[PDB]
Amino acid sequence: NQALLRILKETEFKKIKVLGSGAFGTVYKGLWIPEGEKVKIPVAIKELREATSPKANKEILDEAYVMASVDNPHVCRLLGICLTSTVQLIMQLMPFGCLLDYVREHKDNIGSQYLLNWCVQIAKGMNYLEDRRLVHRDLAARNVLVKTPQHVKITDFGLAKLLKVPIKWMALESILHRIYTHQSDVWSYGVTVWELMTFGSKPYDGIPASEISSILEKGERLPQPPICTIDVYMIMRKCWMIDADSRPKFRELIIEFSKMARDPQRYLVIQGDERMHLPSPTDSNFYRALMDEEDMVVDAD
Amino acid sequence: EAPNQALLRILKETEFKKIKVLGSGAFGTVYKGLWIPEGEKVKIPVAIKELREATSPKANKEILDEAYVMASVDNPHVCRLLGICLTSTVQLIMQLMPFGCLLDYVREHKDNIGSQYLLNWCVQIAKGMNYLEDRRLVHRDLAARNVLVKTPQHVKITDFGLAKLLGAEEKKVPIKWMALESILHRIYTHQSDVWSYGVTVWELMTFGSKPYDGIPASEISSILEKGERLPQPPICTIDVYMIMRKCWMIDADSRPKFRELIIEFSKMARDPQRYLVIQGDERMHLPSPTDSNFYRALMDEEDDVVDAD
Ligand SMILES: CN1CCN(c2ccc(Nc3ncc4nc(Nc5ccccc5)n(C5CCCCC5)c4n3)cc2)CC1
Ligand SMILES: CN1CCN(c2ccc(Nc3ncc4nc(Nc5ccccc5)n(C5CCCCC5)c4n3)cc2)CC1
Repeated sequence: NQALLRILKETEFKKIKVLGSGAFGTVYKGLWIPEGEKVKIPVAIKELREATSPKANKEILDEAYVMASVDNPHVCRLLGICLTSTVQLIMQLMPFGCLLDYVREHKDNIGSQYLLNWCVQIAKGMNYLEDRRLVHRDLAARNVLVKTPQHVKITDFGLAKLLKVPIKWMALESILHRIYTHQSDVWSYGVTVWELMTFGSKPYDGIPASEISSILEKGERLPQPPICTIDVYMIMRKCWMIDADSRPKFRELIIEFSKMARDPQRYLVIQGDERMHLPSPTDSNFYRALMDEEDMVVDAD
Repeated sequence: EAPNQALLRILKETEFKKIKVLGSGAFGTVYKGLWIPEGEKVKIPVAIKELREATSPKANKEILDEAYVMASVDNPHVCRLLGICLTSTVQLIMQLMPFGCLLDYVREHKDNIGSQYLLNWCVQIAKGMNYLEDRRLVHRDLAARNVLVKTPQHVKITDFGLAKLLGAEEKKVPIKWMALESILHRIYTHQSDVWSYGVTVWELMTFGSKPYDGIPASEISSILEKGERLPQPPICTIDVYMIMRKCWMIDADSRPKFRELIIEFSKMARDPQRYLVIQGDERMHLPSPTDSNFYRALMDEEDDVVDAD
């Protein structure tokens, strides 16, 4: 459905500051000016890194439409595109920024309930892509966005297809043969979950990328996170099985994490966890009106 | 109820900072403000209205019960009160709308506004008021100034319950928007809200013309008593003007009910050209599906519009 993607002229928006960057490109906080209107509306703009092996414009657009069609509460939807000399992608700007940064910032101060819920939400997002026969190919903590602390969405879907390689998040078959599948995504999902539990620790730190395929073949895997019970780590371990069909399906993951969300304290052992706050209804209603109006969580009991 | 307790957020002064004044009103002064959630680095833009001291005042608990009622409203076309800070000055916190009030917008865009927009705005405002009437609530101050634009396609009534909470001295009062019974005896009812709706529709059709310009506020009851009314706008057909005329009938029960208005204005929207005459109207048309989709994603994720047959 083309109605979903809006092509924009350069004049109708401006980049005002840099938010970050990736292997893919640079991201800017931008302002959209509706023509004939006096408002400026904040957006996030990614200007694509320039185009080694440039693809036909029609191909870019077809990929954009698919990108534009994503309709789930936990997957970011591509809103607009401006293509000139350069390709620029427009999406909603999220004040909280990315999940990897958010966990680092609140490093030991995050409650077990938030963490398990995030795992559920990402899995729900991934499940949606699988239903649609779509492979993200680059799931990572940096590519999850915080709409509100209680709501997160996967971003950057389609980009990897659109254009270094993230070896440390990759499935062994993908590293070896460039094979990408939902199951490979499952592998990345496990790594992403490992990032959350360790509060944004870098995976395989101190081990170079070239060594990584070799460590994996040996049977080495990321270590059990300090807050994680065996019940959680095992799911991660399963995600990293060599035989891909052996790895869990995204649907199963939603259930396991949801069950855990019901009794977070049993699953995650975090210092001061009792002290930590999981969001009140009054607080939740305030958050929704201000930031998160859209349709969309598991609580202890 | 518990549900009520949840809807209104008690705010500390530490929680928010006022940054800029968006305007001033009889009720108070309005600022674009930033909310900082505890333990967070983000600042969230919000609208804070800081209340002018009430005509003879009420206890905070009294203030609070009324605030719970305001936080209570849950309709697409009525602004809901998100939060309150009562520590010193009374401050009301609500969602910030970039487009601003509808009255300024029509004034700004008078050359560029289509029939489809105008009729739809009437449907939406009537819908919101009908919702308040169902809740057994009287706004008491309807005016174009008190309607906010979420997006050009979507509008919301604001400032509900302020009049009652604030009061007014007998000795700033929206006389020209008021029903005669309200002016003379200070009777306020849904039927009086209906009269205001008539004036608000007038404000829109004339594109922000002041009502009764050149007539003193003091003279207003008399001119009305004589059967004087606001003139028919050039754009408006007789069928529209008559509806406005019904709204200003002296007998309250004779006046239209909001549900009736919703239906009638809704019918009109289906054939917009028939009911209003605007030069270049075919150029001025509702946003296409692509623009509509974009707009909603950026600004309007909540919750229709009636389009031509
Ligand atoms: C020192 N900090 C740095 C982080 N920061 C911040 C960063 C991002 C946001 N919000 C936001 N919103 C939407 C985004 N969409 C993409 N990504 C993206 C991908 C494809 C198309 C459009 C955007 N991003 C990226 C996510 C990775 C890190 C850079 C911003 C986005 N980021 C709010 C605050 C505030 C200052
Ligand atoms: C020279 N002008 C200055 C004004 N301006 C502007 C002002 C407000 C907004 N948006 C916005 N949003 C929420 C509002 N909530 C109340 N009012 C309000 C009342 C009670 C509780 C909370 C808000 N307002 C009033 C609407 C009438 C004029 C003063 C701002 C609001 N207005 C957008 C643009 C554009 C440039």
